[PDB]
Amino acid sequence: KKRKKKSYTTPKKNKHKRKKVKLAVLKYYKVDENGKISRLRRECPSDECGAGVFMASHFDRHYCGKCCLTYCFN
RNA sequence: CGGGAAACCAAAGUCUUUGGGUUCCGGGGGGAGUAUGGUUGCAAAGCUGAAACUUAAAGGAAUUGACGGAAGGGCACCACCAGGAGUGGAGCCUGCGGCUUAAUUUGACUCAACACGGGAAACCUCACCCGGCCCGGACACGGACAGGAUUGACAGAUUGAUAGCUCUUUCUCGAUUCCGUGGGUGGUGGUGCAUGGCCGUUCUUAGUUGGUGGAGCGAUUUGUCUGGUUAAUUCCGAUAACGAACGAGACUCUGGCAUGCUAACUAGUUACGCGACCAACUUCUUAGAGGGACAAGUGGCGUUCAGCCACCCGAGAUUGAGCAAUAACAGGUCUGUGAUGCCCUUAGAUGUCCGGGGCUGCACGCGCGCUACACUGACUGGCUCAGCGUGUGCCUACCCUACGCCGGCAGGCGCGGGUAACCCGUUGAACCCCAUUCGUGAUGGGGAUCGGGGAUUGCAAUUAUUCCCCAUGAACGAGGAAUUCCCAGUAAGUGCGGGUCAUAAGCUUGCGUUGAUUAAGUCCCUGCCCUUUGUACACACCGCCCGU
Repeated sequence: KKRKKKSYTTPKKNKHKRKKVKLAVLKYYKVDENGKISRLRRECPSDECGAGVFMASHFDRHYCGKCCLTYCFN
């Protein structure tokens, strides 16, 4: 009988903290400075979500989790 | 009388009611009858004879127990036996220590540990484990609000892993929470040397205890015993004991027996019955108010008592088990239980998630296990065979099973029955037998691996699940030292069913089937009990104790 001796890797770990900025700079912008503005996200043609569901942007396969939708030309 | 602590003593009496005369002599135990001085002796040694120091007892009598390589009498296959049978070595892997790093992993140190925790380890139960994350505070004090992170992406990877952990997106319940110390909603966290309750054992034997009365100053003893008898502290009897109380017996369950009884459309049936001249008042099975066996009859042994032996008769003539006395043990269990008293670690909570190394090695460190020697062992498939039992929703998603795809049958799919004496099933890949056979024993006779036919369908099985055939030839016919169990439906062979479970068994708990050589004795070994005796033991012989 010995101990588990789980020490050889990762003696201490730091909590991950996402630096989610409180200001609307990276997520959205207007680039117009007017009452009417242009939206920087493609319209979602699916009816399985709400009328204000706006998709985020990655390198590909825009990840939202609810749909896992990917733009494909079939 | 009397006296003594008593053992005992007519003296060890005439003693606190103390004085007949007189001599020697002791003052806790050791040091020590030692040192020294004197004295005697040829010598060995004799006589007289300290102290320093050391110690809380040493010692006497007796009482109970324990022990005895002490006696007497009994008893037990956890004992033995010119007795044996089967053994641990010849056919189905597990438990824990010896025993390389992720491998020898908690509790249990002879009987009273070691398929034991009903503990059959991938994993939820793995703490030896190559690796982590979602993390805890009714409060004592600290860091301060529309952000101070939650299991939650294949393709550049991870250390196996469709786990965002990649030094990665600034997707996503959204005020949920987090760090430093513990009480806490607790921890299968410690301590079973704090406990309860359950067990196990001393201890399977017959043992044990008041009341009142006797004995003793008393601890204590008698009762509870010289004998005979019994399996028995069972009885007869004896008797300073008499009356009692437990334990033993009785008792309960279970087997074994009815030209008897109570009755069954699930076993069982009678001449105005057919499908055949060419609505039995219940008995085999099932189960009930009863019966039956009492050493009852006879013979012989026994202060002619208790009882013992034998024999008819009888289904059966010490007949399976269960339950089981206070004191006991620092026996096991805190890991069965918001059954339960607090000294006290860590974030790598002994929580989850078909996820994941071992232990399924072979110079064995041990223990429980898996196995029959010949016309008896097994095939012709040529006659009606057994059980004991189990079987489908609070939880819950998991039950037992009756035809065909067809190679040759469980069976990958359709199919009905059974909450059960209704179905499985008069228990669906089974006797031990036999026109495949041994002529005197390595052949046909019982299998060393290990390969194919469709695999029950369990991710994995190999780091435990899953059939018989080609006859490929293994010391191929009573076994180191040490030994374990056992006396009639014992043993042993053999299969089957329950528990565990997913029909998971080499384990255990039960059940039938074939069927039994030896013994109706003993105290030799190991122990136990009813006495007497000894003890310088009482932590009780694993004791105590002596020696430079």
